[PDB]
Amino acid sequence: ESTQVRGYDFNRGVNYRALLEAFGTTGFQATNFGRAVQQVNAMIEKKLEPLSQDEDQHADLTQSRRPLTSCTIFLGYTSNLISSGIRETIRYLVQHNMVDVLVTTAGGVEEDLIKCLAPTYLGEFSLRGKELRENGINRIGNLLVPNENYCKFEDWLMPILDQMVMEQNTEGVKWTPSKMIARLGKEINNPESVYYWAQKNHIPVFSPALTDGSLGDMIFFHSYKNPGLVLDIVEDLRLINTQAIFAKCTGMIILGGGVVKHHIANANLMRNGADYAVYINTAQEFDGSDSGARPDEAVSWGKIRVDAQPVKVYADASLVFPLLVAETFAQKMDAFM
Amino acid sequence: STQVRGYDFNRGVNYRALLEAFGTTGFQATNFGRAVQQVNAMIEKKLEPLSQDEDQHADLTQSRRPLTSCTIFLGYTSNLISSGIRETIRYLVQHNMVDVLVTTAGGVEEDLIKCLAPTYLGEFSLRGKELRENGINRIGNLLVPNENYCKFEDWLMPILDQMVMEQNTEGVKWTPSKMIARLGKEINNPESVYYWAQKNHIPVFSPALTDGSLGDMIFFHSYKNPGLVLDIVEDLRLINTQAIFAKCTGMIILGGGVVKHHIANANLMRNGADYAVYINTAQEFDGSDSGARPDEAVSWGKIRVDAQPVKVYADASLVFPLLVAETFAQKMDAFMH
Amino acid sequence: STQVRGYDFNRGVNYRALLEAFGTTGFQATNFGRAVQQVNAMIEKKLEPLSQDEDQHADLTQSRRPLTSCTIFLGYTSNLISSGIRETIRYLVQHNMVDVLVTTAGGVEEDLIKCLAPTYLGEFSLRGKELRENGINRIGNLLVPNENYCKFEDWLMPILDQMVMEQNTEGVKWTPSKMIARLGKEINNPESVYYWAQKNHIPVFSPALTDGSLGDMIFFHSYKNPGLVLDIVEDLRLINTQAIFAKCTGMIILGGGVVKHHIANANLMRNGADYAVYINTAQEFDGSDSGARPDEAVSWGKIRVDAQPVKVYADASLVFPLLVAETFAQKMDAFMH
Amino acid sequence: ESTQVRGYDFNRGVNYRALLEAFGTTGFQATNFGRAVQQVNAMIEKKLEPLSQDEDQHADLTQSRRPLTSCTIFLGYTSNLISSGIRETIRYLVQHNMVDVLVTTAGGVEEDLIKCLAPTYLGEFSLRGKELRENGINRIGNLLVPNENYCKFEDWLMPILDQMVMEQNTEGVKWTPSKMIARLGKEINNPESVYYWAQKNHIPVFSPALTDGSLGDMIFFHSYKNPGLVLDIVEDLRLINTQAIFAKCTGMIILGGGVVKHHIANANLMRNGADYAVYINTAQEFDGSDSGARPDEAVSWGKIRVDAQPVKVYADASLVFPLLVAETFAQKMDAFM
Repeated sequence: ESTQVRGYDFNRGVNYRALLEAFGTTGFQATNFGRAVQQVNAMIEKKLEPLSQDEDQHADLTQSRRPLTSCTIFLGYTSNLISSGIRETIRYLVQHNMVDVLVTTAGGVEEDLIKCLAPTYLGEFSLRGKELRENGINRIGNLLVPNENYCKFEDWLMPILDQMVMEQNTEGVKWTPSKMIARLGKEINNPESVYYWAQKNHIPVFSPALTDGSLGDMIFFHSYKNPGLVLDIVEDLRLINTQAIFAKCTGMIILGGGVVKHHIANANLMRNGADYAVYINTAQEFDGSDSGARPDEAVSWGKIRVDAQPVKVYADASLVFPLLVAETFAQKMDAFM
Repeated sequence: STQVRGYDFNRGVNYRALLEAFGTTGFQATNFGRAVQQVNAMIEKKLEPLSQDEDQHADLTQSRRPLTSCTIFLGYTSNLISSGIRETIRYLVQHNMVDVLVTTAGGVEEDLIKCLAPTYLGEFSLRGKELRENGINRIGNLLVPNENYCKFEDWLMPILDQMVMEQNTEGVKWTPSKMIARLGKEINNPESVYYWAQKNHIPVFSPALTDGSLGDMIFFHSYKNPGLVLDIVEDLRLINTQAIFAKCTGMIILGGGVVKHHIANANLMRNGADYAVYINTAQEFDGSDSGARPDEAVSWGKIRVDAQPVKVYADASLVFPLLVAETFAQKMDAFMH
Repeated sequence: STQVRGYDFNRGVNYRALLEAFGTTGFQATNFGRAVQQVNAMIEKKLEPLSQDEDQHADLTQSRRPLTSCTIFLGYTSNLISSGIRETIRYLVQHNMVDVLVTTAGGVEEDLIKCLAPTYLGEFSLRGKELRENGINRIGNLLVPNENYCKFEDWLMPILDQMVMEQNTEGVKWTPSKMIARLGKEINNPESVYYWAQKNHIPVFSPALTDGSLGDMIFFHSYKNPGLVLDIVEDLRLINTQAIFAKCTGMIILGGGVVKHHIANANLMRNGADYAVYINTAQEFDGSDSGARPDEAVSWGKIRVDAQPVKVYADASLVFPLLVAETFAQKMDAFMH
Repeated sequence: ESTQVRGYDFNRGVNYRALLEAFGTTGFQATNFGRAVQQVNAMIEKKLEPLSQDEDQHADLTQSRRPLTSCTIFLGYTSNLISSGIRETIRYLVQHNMVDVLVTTAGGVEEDLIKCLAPTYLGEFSLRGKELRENGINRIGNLLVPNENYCKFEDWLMPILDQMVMEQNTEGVKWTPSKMIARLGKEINNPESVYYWAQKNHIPVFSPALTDGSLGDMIFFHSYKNPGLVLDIVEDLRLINTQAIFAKCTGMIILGGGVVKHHIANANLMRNGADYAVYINTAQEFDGSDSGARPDEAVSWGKIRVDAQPVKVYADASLVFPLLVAETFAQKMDAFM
């Protein structure tokens, strides 16, 4: 039962599918990439298995309109990836109903909406903050966002916050982050937006610290003009946890660390663990942080089943997530239509 | 022009002189020395008296806590509360040396649970399957038995019953910071960070408080005693007002994620912190907020252009007790009376 | 001003377009795109003809290898030769696409041994005790049986006997580069990097060649057949002359340590490389040469001030086959005839 | 058999010895630091055990004048640490004959000598290479070295290289790196120098790629004025390996990665493994590099005994090595005099 190390032979010419396939026998993180392709393809193939359970009960127990499949896939990603071109990548998966639950941080919501109003630009990591600040330019890694983008966001968002307060106070709406994100996706009304497609396809988005970013800034300023908006995080905890509890199987695809990683993993502890899991991040374990914990720490908690074969790829997801999608979801497009 | 020179142990082991020599040793030892200077600048500023004019503006908050000349925000990730840095943080809070805490849910939880049962030393390499089979959970190279959370459940559930009763019959509008104050009062134990925080009127912000064991318990509680609301909007106003009406601010941030961003974003509301120290092991190259250098925050206005912030690239379990030894602990008499 | 935009999989899986889209995706995907541009600039320069004047100066070396308009230095660490990147490197060397190799001792050794027996896939977490008890050596997530080195001993010892004989009776003055050429000729196998390097007159520098299995064998051999000398001074002249008399130079450096420094230092002798790509996962914060950004080398004169060098922060087992696919492999016809 | 997590209580005041002792129960890398203190103290205590073996045989078999002790300690460190203030730290250990073998890279030799002629200065990592180069300033991390330092080095070194060539050609001297380093230490004749003390105390220094740096540049330029110097690496392989083979016990203290780490570890494979080992570095395992390999990879090779209890501290050695020395060697100063 032994596989030999061998890399792609460019004497064959350039066949990119064969080149990507060769990662599996190349070693180090290339091999982990091949293992991740296999784990995600196992999630997809399980998802496509037919099932025959009670539609109305499920909906009652989860308080969700989304129909159950044979594998509930949780996709988590940090804010920076929505500032990156991986935004397109994630939007594709959600547009085609390929995942079931989204978890991201506040920036990961608002920068998708802002990109429908104005673009993000390429820059460099080493650009100095004094000069950028003096020019009204904000840096995100090697990306750049002008202050004017947030001005356009403000103008777009304040009338929606007005309606939200009115609906809460006179139509009994109890706002949560996931409910707000669904509404913003409907309002942005733009097929380039992740959250437009999420609400159209009844994919919920959880973001328990939704106030930590520009949407927070705007909610804050808005509240001195139109007081009273409340965002409850308790009901959203019930919604995410019941997505895990009532699943047939679950898979986790987690890009980055922080709350998005922990929140997906903790939901899956409710069912004594995910059946499949892929982490892609650059965090290291040695400082004891949750972000840097290997999948095998999650096993000790019951967040990943002891019989699962989870995979971590240690790499920037801007490089590896498009390749992963290319070899997995994008190959199964036939079945998602 | 300062020359590189390390401590000369031919002098013997003079600990203070050895620590002072980090400044001229280079690499992260020099950044450690710069961090000592930055924190001592925050303390020196904090102990200036407020002028009449400054006192007027600073008094503009409804906070019970007396205002000082430098409001210090201390942020830390959950793993650090599982570590012995819990004692370091507790000491600072106990003696009113910082003014605002920001942490994640684990960072609240695990302080309270340590008053019920201890955390143990283990190894990073322990395998999740065998740990899970023995009911032992791993946090880096630390270990918490399942039983710890059983005791937490027994302790917490009667409090949740009281909180719901107070909500529904006494008009209480819970937020994360108000719950954390109450949990600190209930734990009633001088070893607890949150006990001292509520005693000293130090607010604790944790916008994703539902992401861990507290969340598990609220979740199960919601089925027997439904309706608890935790609003994050009111807490956003509260943390942002702490920054807006400060005479000066300092940020001391251990780790990344929400704690780092939430503190920094609040300080953007005053066009930047005056002083800032980051201690973490995250790298910038993947674009993550966690790995962003202080100079990225300058571009946003989260750190003032004329500030001299510092990042120490190191595990805070090593650096933070040394930093406190060289700064706050040296001025303890000033924080007493 | 280039806008951020990721590949849109609604277009289908067009691999070339997906790779081209890394440039506008951000973070390290953008650095990957910049690295493709840098390497293609080296190749475009290499394929310019030499003017009369340039030909005159470049001809000033005693190298059998025809001079070109860009001398490309390729450096890589030993682990990459244990990986399937050995095939990638072999292809470039086979088709004369680079001009100078620099590696460590393992980087020589393990190429030769792979012609005698394979390397296998394993896992990073396998425990050393059980591996040692089974005579299995671990390299990251790769595995080499002890037997591999027995075969290497049987192969190498008769060659060492001949080298000593040629030293003592034919005046040969061995250096690392001369031994590596001889080992490549002896292995006589088209799967070997060093076979093709000596066939194509590509010198290989490895100033610490005694640091691994070759060293073990020289050591034991020294007791039966004493006196072998390996001079590193002559090799220093040889590598430095490759830089000094180049029309232009490019550096492609995979990993850190001696391979990175030795290539960069040689190029200081011409006041800097014209083009440079680093691929590695080292961080700058500990001051290590391995983690130093290209811009540190600019301060020394190792990279020209007007160059646009690039570092991709990633495991080269993922990135380097993609880089070659987008650069050298696209111009293969130009390197043939 | 369980130890509870507890940090230092600053309500005790500031006792730095107690603070450092508390690292052991603080967790994460603080705990690994405590384990490293224990491993190095075990090396020292073993070294001090008396022994009673044949003095003349030992010297014959090792071709060394250094007397055997009960534990042979190998100390390795990368170049950057000699540019840092850790130079003083290492010099102290060698001055007092506390370690037995030194391994470093070329920069780690020459920058100790240059510091006896002119100092290294503090700077910042972010200083731009163009401006530094235009001012004749070279950057090493956040340290700075003027070009003039290398001019002074040249003037000092060229007459010594003259004598070395003369002694080789007319007194039969066969130069190796360790023999050259001993001579340079004798010539520098300055008690601030590591290598002055090493040669005085008959501590050999191995550096198989000694030509990779400024000493190489100078040897290179010198050879066009005074040709013929040869530096053999084979005889130095015999000297380092016999230090391991004939030891009673061995310990490895390795700061950084690269050749210094591999070369010490490979020598100890000759005796089927070191009895004690401490690594301090910031390299990560996931790219398969030797630098980032955990001690447990070395166990699979036989480089560390299966019954050893090695320790890696993941941290910048500029921070932790002075603390480690303070708690170990500097406490045992009594016995080394």
